[PDB]
Amino acid sequence: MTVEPFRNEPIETFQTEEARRAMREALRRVREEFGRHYPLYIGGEWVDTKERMVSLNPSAPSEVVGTTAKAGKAEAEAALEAAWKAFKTWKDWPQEDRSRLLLKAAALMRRRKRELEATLVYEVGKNWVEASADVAEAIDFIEYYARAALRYRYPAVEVVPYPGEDNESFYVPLGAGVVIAPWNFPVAIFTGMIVGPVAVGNTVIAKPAEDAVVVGAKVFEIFHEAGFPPGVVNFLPGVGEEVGAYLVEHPRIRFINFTGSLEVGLKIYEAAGRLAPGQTWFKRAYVETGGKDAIIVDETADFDLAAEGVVVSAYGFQGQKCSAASRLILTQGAYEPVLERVLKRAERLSVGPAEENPDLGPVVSAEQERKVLSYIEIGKNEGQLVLGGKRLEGEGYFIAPTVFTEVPPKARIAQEEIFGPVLSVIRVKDFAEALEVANDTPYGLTGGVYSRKREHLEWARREFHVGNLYFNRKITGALVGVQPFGGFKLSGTNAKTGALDYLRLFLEMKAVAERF
Amino acid sequence: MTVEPFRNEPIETFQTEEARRAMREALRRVREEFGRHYPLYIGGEWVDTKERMVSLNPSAPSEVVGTTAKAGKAEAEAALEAAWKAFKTWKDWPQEDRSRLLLKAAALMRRRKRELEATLVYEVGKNWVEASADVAEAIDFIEYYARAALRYRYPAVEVVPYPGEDNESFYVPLGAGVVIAPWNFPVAIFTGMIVGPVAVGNTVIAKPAEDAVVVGAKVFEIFHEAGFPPGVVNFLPGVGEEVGAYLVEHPRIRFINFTGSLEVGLKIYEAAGRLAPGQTWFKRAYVETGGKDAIIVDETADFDLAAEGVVVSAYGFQGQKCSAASRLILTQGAYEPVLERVLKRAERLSVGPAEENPDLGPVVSAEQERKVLSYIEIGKNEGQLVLGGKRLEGEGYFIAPTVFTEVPPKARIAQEEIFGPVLSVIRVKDFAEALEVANDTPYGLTGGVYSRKREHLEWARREFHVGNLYFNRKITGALVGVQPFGGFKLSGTNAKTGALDYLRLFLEMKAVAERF
Ligand SMILES: NC(=O)c1ccc[n+]([C@@H]2O[C@H](COP(=O)([O-])OP(=O)(O)OC[C@H]3O[C@@H](n4cnc5c(N)ncnc54)[C@H](OP(=O)(O)O)[C@@H]3O)[C@@H](O)[C@H]2O)c1
Ligand SMILES: NC(=O)c1ccc[n+]([C@@H]2O[C@H](COP(=O)([O-])OP(=O)(O)OC[C@H]3O[C@@H](n4cnc5c(N)ncnc54)[C@H](OP(=O)(O)O)[C@@H]3O)[C@@H](O)[C@H]2O)c1
Ligand code: NA
Ligand code: NA
Repeated sequence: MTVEPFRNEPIETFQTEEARRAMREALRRVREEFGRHYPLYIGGEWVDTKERMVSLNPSAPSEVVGTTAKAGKAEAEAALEAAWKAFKTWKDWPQEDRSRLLLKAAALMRRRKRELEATLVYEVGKNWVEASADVAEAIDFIEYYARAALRYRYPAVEVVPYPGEDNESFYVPLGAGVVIAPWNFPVAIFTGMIVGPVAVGNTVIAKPAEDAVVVGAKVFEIFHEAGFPPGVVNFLPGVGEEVGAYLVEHPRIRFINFTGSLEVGLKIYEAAGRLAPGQTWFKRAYVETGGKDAIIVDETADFDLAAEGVVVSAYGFQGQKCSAASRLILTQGAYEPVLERVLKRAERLSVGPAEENPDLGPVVSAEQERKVLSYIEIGKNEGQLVLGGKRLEGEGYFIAPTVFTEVPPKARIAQEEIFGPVLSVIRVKDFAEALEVANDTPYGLTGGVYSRKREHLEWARREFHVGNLYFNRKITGALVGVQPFGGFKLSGTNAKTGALDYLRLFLEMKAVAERF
Repeated sequence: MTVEPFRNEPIETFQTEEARRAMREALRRVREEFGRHYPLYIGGEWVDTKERMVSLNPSAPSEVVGTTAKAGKAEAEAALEAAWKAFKTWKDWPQEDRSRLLLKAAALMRRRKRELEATLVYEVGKNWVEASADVAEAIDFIEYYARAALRYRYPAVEVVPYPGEDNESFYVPLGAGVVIAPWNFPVAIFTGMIVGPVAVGNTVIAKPAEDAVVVGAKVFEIFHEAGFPPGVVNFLPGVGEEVGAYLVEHPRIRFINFTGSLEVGLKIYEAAGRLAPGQTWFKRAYVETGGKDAIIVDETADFDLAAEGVVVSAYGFQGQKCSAASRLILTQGAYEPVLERVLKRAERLSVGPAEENPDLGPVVSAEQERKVLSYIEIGKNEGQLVLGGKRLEGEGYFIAPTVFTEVPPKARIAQEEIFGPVLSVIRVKDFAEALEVANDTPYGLTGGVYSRKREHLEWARREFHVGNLYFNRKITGALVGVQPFGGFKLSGTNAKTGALDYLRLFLEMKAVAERF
């Protein structure tokens, strides 16, 4: 295989008339398609069920974007049999052949980009640029992992020679595993978690989040068209606590690739440590969980630059990002200048139906709305509400950009992942205290520093204990290949997506010696 | 750091008069020191306790070879404090400085080779060459990991650049962890499991097996003389199910590096999956467990070569190896010729006090003797006893080389790890059936094939599902660097010792971007 060097898929900003025209048509066609039903995909065929999953439009929840079939235990078993049967032959494909299949899937995804973006807009309430970033990231995972997999090809291991012998060490895939995905990046993360393991010869049963089952099905339409052999990838929309747990706990599941809440991640990691009756291996579980991410600004920073980056990081996709700035830690000299600029910028943000390309669409569901509003009530008794803090008028789940200030570092709203448009501002004396506060949470995912002082930046490089750290720019939107993505502490197992190391997680090593 | 390319430490054969003289001298020195008491080693100092552990000579169990202090929970806590305190600064050492420390420790160990070998002879009943192989492997781990660690040095990660930014990804060590070690390779595996994590900036609390506490203490004498900073390595002889479990379950233990039985490995892996109260990370646990390792011989093999390799593999160190051939799978054409040669060779093996350099010393303990004799009784009900199966005369735990034939593939003696000098012989139709029988255990550690048929060897390369596979040679004695060592299935987590990949297990990755 020889292809062009990897480059990231450009993120569309929709500033040209051509881009706006294409997006309007894609939005119109997706809207006109509301109510479509998508079956399961098992062993190379679409398989329907009696029960269904319903996906609502969070900007107008009386509108059904689509429905899917619903996987229970029988369908989970059928998918297991298909995946294990497929693994037996898929594992023996030359890596070049598997990588070409990924490249075909990326080309098909790229040709369906506007459609997939438009589906994100309606199904999970992304504005147009957030939708474009999500799809571009998905394409990047396929392109990146296709190339990275070749770096592991037979026989890839560097060993010490021995007289009179051939010593050959090589990687082999693990088997059939389950991928359990979140609603907040339901094209990007769903795709990445599936194609990485599959690229190197594993087979996958994929369980999309309930709120994002339609866009999950469209990704599977791409996989089917690309021509992955029957059983290699399987699509099981259903209830995580039911069919997801069933697969996690199953003796015949080899690995679990999970991205989602800390609460669920803890249950999955604990279950994966157990030997199910008849199980004949130690399960691998990769769990990438939440964050309570901070941006620190000190008195040497460009305050206008900082305020812009904070607003982007805090409120992009309504704060529903594992990478979102939910804490703003300001040294004494930075406090007033930065807070005033952040408030001025944030009060200008538009909120409305995602199709309108507002600054913020709705949060994803009634239950998410309930949780975010609950945390706002908690926050009112912990810090000082200085902006927003209300549901807005309308059927859609619209919440105003919200700011609390003078927040105690140990307050619930300064410790717990709210996953909505809610920023907690913490005032500290100096940079040392800023780092102490930044580090003092159970999490360790993303972080940022705005500062012109070299010594503060390099100190943070050494001591701001997060897996993805950014200086003088936004802390969201890690690019595949550029910024290996994954955290420390209770932000998960540090499985770095979009990095060469990711694929090693889905391989084991054999060493074979022949004495001549 | 520029040192000579890695080479394996030569294993002494004692064919010269000088080597034999040097060994006799070392045996004399070691036994003159049987009265010695060895304290714990915590925070850079030897620390004694009220209670003690006693180590016996398995060739003469009324003879005490030494005593050590005994770590309980309070000592575990003191070691944890020391290890975390040391981690704060040890993690910041330049890799070159840490690697030099390892190389110093290797040089000190090499200078004490005969002393350590003699200690293995008396404490765990290794004959001379088994003892020399163990010490040489220990030296190899130190030399190999010192060099391999430099491959991870700041900033090691290959990333995709982005305009107007520096993007820098690099590895950092995890923290303080616990190493829990077996008695069968109590210099080699004890050393490897400690120095691998330590090389890249972790700190370690090491819990030697009860039967091998004296030689573990001597390894710590080397670490102390080498000058590891206080708290970087700590020595806690004690009861696995007490102080070992305490550390495994502790919220402040970052990782667990374990080699031992499947029974214990299962408990450790399960515990490691749980969030202990106040714990702030997902624990990493590496567990390398037992094997039920087979050698296949087909009718095309050199039967004399096969018989010699089978006897070495089955009976080296009394079969007390995770890699030992405990199953001999013979195709119909190979059955009589190979079995007759194996019996003729095995019946000529000497058994006696390890210091006399017999073919077999004693098994390690009264408990091991009881286990092995119990499996012999089970075997009598499952297969045909054709050689040995008896305790031999003397206080020492001497058991005769044992062979059962016509053993059903699903018999307990064909499935369960006996860890003694007991070989189960299984007759099969052809090579296909040989592979089916080879694969049909819960384990997947080592395996071998004797055959001249290229198609059978290459078939086995693809389908004999063990981590370490050997053609036309013994299946024990994996060399550091040459044969990455670790298994599949219930043989553990595939942490490949003596391989570049090993050190990655003890690192996490940070990605830091600066937008200029
Ligand atoms: N670290 C990262 O890279 C990363 C990336 C994106 C998101 N996240 C995190 O994900 C969270 C938001 O996503 P979410 O609300 O979808 O998370 P979630 O509630 O944890 O659900 C994630 C997935 O797990 C399933 N699930 C729920 N309970 C389960 C169980 N007991 N066993 C097996 N599966 C189960 C869900 O199914 P249902 O939909 O049927 O409930 C869904 O598919 C946030 O905490 C965010 O920080 C982390
Ligand atoms: N896969 C490999 O690379 C490899 C290599 C060598 C040996 N082994 C395996 O090791 C086994 C023989 O070694 P062994 O008899 O020393 O194994 P073991 O009985 O499992 O003991 C291993 C270590 O674990 C400790 N331990 C026992 N129970 C514990 C618990 N509940 N929690 C934490 N630690 C605990 C022991 O302490 P105590 O001494 O106080 O009981 C000892 O230090 C065989 O199965 C062999 O195959 C595997
Ligand atoms: Na929806
Ligand atoms: Na002993």
